Amino acid sequence: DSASQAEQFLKLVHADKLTVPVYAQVQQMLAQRFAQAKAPESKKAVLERYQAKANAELDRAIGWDKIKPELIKLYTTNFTESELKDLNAFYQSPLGKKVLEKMPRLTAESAQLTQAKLQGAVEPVNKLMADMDKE
Amino acid sequence: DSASQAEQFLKLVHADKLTVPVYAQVQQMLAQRFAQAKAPESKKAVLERYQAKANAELDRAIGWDKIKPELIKLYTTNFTESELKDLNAFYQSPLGKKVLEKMPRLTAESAQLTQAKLQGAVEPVNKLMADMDKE
Ligand SMILES: [Cl-]
Repeated sequence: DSASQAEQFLKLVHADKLTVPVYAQVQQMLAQRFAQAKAPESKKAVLERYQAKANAELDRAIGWDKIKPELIKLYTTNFTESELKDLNAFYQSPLGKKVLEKMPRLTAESAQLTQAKLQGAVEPVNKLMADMDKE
Repeated sequence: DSASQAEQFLKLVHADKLTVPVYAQVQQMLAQRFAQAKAPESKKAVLERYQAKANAELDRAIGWDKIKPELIKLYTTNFTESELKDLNAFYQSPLGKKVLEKMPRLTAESAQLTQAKLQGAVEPVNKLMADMDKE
């Protein structure tokens, strides 16, 4: 009931994409062990075969069908139904989507920036750290 | 005025506190350097008199007033006034404040749940990679 609300939520925020980075890392991991050994391109089809079987393997451990149920429980346990309705109402919005798509880049744009400002303080700190040592 | 919307936004999302880890952290390596040498208990003052220095050192580089400006710009850059009205309408709500408090634990729990389920495929994948060498 609200569980069909928690579904909605997980669809809407594209929770199933959460594994994308790991699938892709296991693709690379194979490409690695291919480029590592003899690399005859005429044998790309062997890289492709082992890159397909890993997928099925991963779908097995952490496929979205394996994950979803556990995720729903987490949201129901934590949000009321009315509470989920509004998250859906928000995340259905045009603004819902813009946000859902920018926020990453846009907190990684502030992090990446606050990290870069920090840089003008690491030496003067090192100096204060050497100055304490003297006493 | 778009600007007082973004301002309001950052306040609501407590983006000012993003730096908390970076202050405590430096004040965490000093305690560590005040004890990388002989660690007395009447010389507590010298650690503290040198921690007031590395505080205003960061305030020069990563003080709030040193990000806020360059920060509000980004949000107004990437959102219209009306949209900030609505983020603000959201994060003002009691649901906004809750979310803004659970999401970390909550995103961290789902990763913890998936990675667990991941393990159940490290070997099955190991075997695959191996089987690709025997080729
Ligand atoms: Cl909590």
